[PDB]
Amino acid sequence: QQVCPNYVMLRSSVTTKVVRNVVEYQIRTGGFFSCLAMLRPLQYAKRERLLGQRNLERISTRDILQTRDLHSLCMPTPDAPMSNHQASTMRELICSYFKVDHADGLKYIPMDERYSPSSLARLFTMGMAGLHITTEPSYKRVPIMHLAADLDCMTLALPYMITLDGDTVVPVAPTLSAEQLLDDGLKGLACMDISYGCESSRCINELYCEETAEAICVLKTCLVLNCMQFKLEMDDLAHNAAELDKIQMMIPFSERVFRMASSFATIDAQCFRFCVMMKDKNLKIDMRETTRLWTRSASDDSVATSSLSISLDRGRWVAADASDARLLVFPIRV
Amino acid sequence: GQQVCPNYVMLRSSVTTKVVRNVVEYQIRTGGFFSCLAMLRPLQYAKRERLLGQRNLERISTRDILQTRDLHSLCMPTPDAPMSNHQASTMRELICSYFKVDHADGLKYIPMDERYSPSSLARLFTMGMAGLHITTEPSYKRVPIMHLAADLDCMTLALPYMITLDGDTVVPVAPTLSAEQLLDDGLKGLACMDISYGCESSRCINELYCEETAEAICVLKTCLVLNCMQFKLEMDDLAHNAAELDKIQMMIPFSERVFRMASSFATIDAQCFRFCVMMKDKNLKIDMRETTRLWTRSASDDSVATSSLSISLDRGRWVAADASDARLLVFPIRV
Ligand SMILES: C[C@H](CCC(=O)NCC(=O)O)[C@H]1CC[C@H]2[C@@H]3[C@H](O)C[C@@H]4C[C@H](O)CC[C@]4(C)[C@H]3C[C@H](O)[C@]12C
Ligand SMILES: C[C@H](CCC(=O)NCC(=O)O)[C@H]1CC[C@H]2[C@@H]3[C@H](O)C[C@@H]4C[C@H](O)CC[C@]4(C)[C@H]3C[C@H](O)[C@]12C
Ligand SMILES: C[C@H](CCC(=O)NCC(=O)O)[C@H]1CC[C@H]2[C@@H]3[C@H](O)C[C@@H]4C[C@H](O)CC[C@]4(C)[C@H]3C[C@H](O)[C@]12C
Ligand SMILES: C[C@H](CCC(=O)NCC(=O)O)[C@H]1CC[C@H]2[C@@H]3[C@H](O)C[C@@H]4C[C@H](O)CC[C@]4(C)[C@H]3C[C@H](O)[C@]12C
Repeated sequence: QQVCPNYVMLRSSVTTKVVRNVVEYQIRTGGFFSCLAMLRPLQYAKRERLLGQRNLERISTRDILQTRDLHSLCMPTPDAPMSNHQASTMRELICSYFKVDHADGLKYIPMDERYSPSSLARLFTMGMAGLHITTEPSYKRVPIMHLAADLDCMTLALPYMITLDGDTVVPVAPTLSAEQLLDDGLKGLACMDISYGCESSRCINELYCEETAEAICVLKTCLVLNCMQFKLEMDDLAHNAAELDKIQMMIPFSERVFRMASSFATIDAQCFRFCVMMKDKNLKIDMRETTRLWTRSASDDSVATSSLSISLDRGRWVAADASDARLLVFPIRV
Repeated sequence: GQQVCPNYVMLRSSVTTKVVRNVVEYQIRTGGFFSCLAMLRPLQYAKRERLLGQRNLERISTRDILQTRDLHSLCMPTPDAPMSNHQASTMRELICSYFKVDHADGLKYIPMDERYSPSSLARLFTMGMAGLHITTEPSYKRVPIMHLAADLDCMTLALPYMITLDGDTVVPVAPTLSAEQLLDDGLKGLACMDISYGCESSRCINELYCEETAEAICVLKTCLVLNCMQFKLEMDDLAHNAAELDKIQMMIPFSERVFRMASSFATIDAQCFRFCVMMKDKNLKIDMRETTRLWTRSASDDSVATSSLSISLDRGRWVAADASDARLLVFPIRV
């Protein structure tokens, strides 16, 4: 069974199975783990770089042109949620990294100023791996970022926000939203850090350098973009009876959505409050009830996060009150 | 464990004899060999070293001990280990061309002696393809990462071999020249070599040829040729090295390893071809001391008759066989 087929992150494939008169739900969320694998760019493109330029040509000529086809082309996706945040600065960021001009930079972000954040993230991630998806359906070779080769030995990644405790960098809880990091000239990304690991621990800002500075910022942006794509599909799924009613009584799907939102719970305030609530209800909530938690999570009043002191322990992001642990975030695979 | 050839790169080994049920069992480790062939996948060769900062090199350089293992890490000429003089002139100007570095300190890789360590050279060029330039001073400098090195980093198996034309059709041909004789004539003899990479998906390295990737193809082939030369140089020296050979003289398990090692270059080097052929004839049950007598005959065209041997490529394996018998089976190299 297909769940959310016209969606980049929420595209799923569930398989109901009856064994010994006990039902078992096995969920597959390939689009999500495909988009998070952008955190290791060389691995994201390691198989596609050998398919050849032919790959793109076949997708473009097909008349159906579904969202999965348009995502592979790093193009705006009709029939799927899109955004407008800092589209002006997003387009000139394409033109800066790829050294391409304005006229056909509009072909990624049109005059509508609407783009698919994950389709944008795919474009920039492939560029860091050395492949530039062009306006025409072609692969063009661009310089491979050193940072992308540095990080390709890592298997675990943990983004989080930081602040100063007096000459010491300490984790701070997400107060802004991920979208609000794309403005002010992307200068809000300096307060984000991804801790890569091999399970040895290496923070991405520890590797900061004049040579690697550009690669650091793009990689952070792609994570922010994948977070926006996630919010946009989570927001749209709520107002989508067609798909939500299909998974309405699949409680196993709540752990997956929680697992997914957990990825951004350290950098997005809405995903922070959303995951907190579901840990309170012990993650045993039917899908339809889950999205009311997603919809309340949009209000600063929904959970009391001010009294929550967070600490970083053994590659896990702990958010906990003195009484008990409220939320454990685990590093995302690849 | 017990150390074998500790002042060598490709042949550095560590053996541990263990007696179980009053039966002795030998466990052999040849780290230097599999470290040098891992250069066939450059990004993987440097995937762990790129995280260590330049301070690493300084710690090894400041040491006055200056052993061969230390000097290999510095991509420097190695005293106390065999070195070569073949096309040293063109090897140095190839350093200066790829790294855009000048002549004066290009001599510091290949001195006025014109002696160099082929594996130290292979390490220098392999690290460059992974984006890191080992400098004359102990420092890591960032150089453009070769696209080809990223292309090949999904592959797990590699099989070098020599090629020829069958009338508009590329066919495998047996090694008639030595690997060294592929570094001369401006390195134009490498156009007859091909490496079939695979994921066991099969991709020949010349299928990926392009103006953008042309340099990367040639450097990767050269490093394989260089690692083969390093192997010959240590194999030649081991024969006249009683100190080490007598320690492992009766270790028949060591014969499979040397055969497994020489098999890697048996497809592009004529000497390694005849050497591996011989040991397959004696069913690979040869004591180490006798093995290196076979290695010494292998240097002569007359030792085995290879002219009647038609070679073919079967499911990613290099078959050399005629009549009704498989004379040599070469398997793809891991990583
Ligand atoms: C954490 C502090 C700011 C003080 C603070 O805690 N405010 C949080 C807040 O903005 O609310 C910031 C400001 C200057 C930053 C550095 C500079 O921008 C330079 C450089 C930029 C790099 O993107 C990440 C490393 C770092 C050293 C940055 C680390 C860190 O990002 C710093 C040292
Ligand atoms: C932070 C990185 C890298 C900076 C650098 O080269 N190192 C400086 C250092 O190490 O001191 C830069 C590279 C190109 C920049 C972008 C481009 O110039 C285009 C555009 C320019 C605007 O003034 C600010 C937004 C932004 C998207 C820029 C954001 C950000 O400013 C980028 C993505
Ligand atoms: C095998 C044939 C030559 C016929 C032959 O067998 N003569 C051997 C001989 O020279 O004695 C050569 C000539 C043209 C070569 C190609 C061109 O030089 C272009 C290009 C050059 C690259 O170095 C390796 C790949 C290849 C496609 C080459 C593959 C292969 O190297 C070819 C197709
Ligand atoms: C074959 C490759 C790549 C050629 C290329 O850019 N593509 C051409 C194409 O695709 O037609 C070149 C790049 C630099 C060359 C070397 C440098 O020029 C230095 C030096 C120059 C000598 O004339 C011949 C030996 C060699 C080592 C050269 C061997 C070989 O000639 C190299 C290693």
